Amino acid sequence: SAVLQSGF
Amino acid sequence: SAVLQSGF
Amino acid sequence: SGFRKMAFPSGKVEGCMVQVTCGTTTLNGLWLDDVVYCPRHVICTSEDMLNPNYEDLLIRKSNHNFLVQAGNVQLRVIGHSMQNCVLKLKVDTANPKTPKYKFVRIQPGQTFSVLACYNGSPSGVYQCAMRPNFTIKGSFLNGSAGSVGFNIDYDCVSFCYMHHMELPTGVHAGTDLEGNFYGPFVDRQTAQAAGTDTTITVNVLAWLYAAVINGDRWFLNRFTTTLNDFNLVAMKYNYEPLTQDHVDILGPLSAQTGIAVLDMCASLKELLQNGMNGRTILGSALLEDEFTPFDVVRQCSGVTFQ
Amino acid sequence: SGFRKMAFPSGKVEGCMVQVTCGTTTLNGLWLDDVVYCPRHVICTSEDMLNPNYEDLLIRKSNHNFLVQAGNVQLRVIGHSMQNCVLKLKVDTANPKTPKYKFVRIQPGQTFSVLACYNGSPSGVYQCAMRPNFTIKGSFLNGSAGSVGFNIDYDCVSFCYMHHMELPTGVHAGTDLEGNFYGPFVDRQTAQAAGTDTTITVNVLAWLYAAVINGDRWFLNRFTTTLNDFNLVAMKYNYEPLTQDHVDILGPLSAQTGIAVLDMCASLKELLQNGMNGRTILGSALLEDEFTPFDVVRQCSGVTFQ
Repeated sequence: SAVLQSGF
Repeated sequence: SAVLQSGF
Repeated sequence: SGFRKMAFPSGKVEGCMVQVTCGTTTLNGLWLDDVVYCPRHVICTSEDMLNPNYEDLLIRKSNHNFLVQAGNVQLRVIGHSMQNCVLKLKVDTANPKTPKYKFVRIQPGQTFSVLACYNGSPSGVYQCAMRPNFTIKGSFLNGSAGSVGFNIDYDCVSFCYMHHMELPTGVHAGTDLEGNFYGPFVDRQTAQAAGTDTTITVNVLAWLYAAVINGDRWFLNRFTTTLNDFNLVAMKYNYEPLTQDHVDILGPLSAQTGIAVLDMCASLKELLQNGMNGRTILGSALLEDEFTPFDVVRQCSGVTFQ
Repeated sequence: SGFRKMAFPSGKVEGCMVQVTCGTTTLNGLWLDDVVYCPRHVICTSEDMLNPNYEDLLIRKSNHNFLVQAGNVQLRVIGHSMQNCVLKLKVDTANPKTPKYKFVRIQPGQTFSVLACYNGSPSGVYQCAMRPNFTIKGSFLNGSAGSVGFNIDYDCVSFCYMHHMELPTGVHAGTDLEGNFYGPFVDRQTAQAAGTDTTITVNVLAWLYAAVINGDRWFLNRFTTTLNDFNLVAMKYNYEPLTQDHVDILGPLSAQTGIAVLDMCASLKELLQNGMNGRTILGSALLEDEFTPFDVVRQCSGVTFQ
């Protein structure tokens, strides 16, 4: 899938 | 030759 | 002499980057005047990201749920709203480092610089091109969403790209600064197909002209061709077809070097069929398509900015 | 994912660039505190450049012969001296945007970013490496002398290069910020030749580790090799021999990927003896040697700077 590249 | 790269 | 993949100086953009946190989700924001722009998926948890309903997610979000940090400076959010795929955070302090800027939507084939950031802090700058399938071949990790692409013209910074996500094939997709995606993509963690990537032919020709300007002439043959005959060969190697408007754009580079565009097309057609036979062009063993005709003129004539 | 030739953010350096004019000769200077650093050949006319007597040429100059501009603001020169091949101009205004900085002399194989400048204004930023023959493969035109190369280390900017001249092969030469040339070159327009440009083997290995990290693994084989046998092959292809120190340096990259350094050497040894079969690695058709092991870690782990 596409991956949303925010951080945690 | 080498060329000194100042400007005019 | 010389030719490098050159990026714009990033100083004017660095002073606009901030960190945006909502819960445990952090990414980068763009702070201009009293507004912070950031990808709207900052409001997601890791579980919301497969099938997010952003209107539902906004119901339990208030101003004080967004934490915005400009380095040591804290910014108080006094409003927020969703505009397409970005959030606009109204903050209590106008950015004193705000440059003269515009929001521009770029088209496939054009280039820009990317300032990759993590936790609102700059990591590096590099130059890329918007691919014909509306992706970019960037360098992004988790936490880089909200990094921006830009051009500089005279005194004005032109923002054209905001980073959101990575596609399974290792390429990247984002929005303009109005929040509208480049290409047929959506901001959710689903399988999404991009179109076939093709080689930007006019850019390859401009880079061949840059080669001649810097003294690389070994690939100039005696042949010429026509637009139709070239495009017949080009379409088989996944090259964008060349049009008459592309020929016109290359005019000044052709006049400067004294090599007619259709003669350069004949040299390109031979490089396609026969390869480079162990030689290199401008230090490259592949044909480079991430320099526009304007990029070449700019680097080879020393254009500077304010 | 992705891997790009990334430069450091240039903002801390853009604020230090000024224009230095002496008579009809102009170049760039570096403004740190109340001192401007620039190449000493600013005091040459066209006639002086074949065999300049810098001591005699400098004794005929006064402070008012140097015009120093920071944008539109003019800075008056209140003192001048020569330190090796660099002039130091004491000015009346200390630069308020002076960053924390260090002067460092680098070694061949190390990388740094260049902010190319003309007339005191930034043109572009790009990454390069000090070649084993003490040149760099840059992009410089007349007027660019005084442009600097730098690394960013947490909060401290490390200046390592100031541009002076171009050699007849299209490669470039300069000094550290104390005025000492890299390599056996002198600042006069005589015939000077660069030595052998060998390939930086430890950098190619780190780049191959970057490829694995990014999913490019087709070149990995089940073979291993010794340092002795690899070096016998590598000396034949003008690669630098590998030492135990290089093995230690690749330690963390080897540990992250699970590929032992000597297994990766066996893979590289095969790529030299057989070529790349038309395949590409990280979008390149040549083995890339301008990324250090630290460059790779910094890009693949998202290291940011203040």
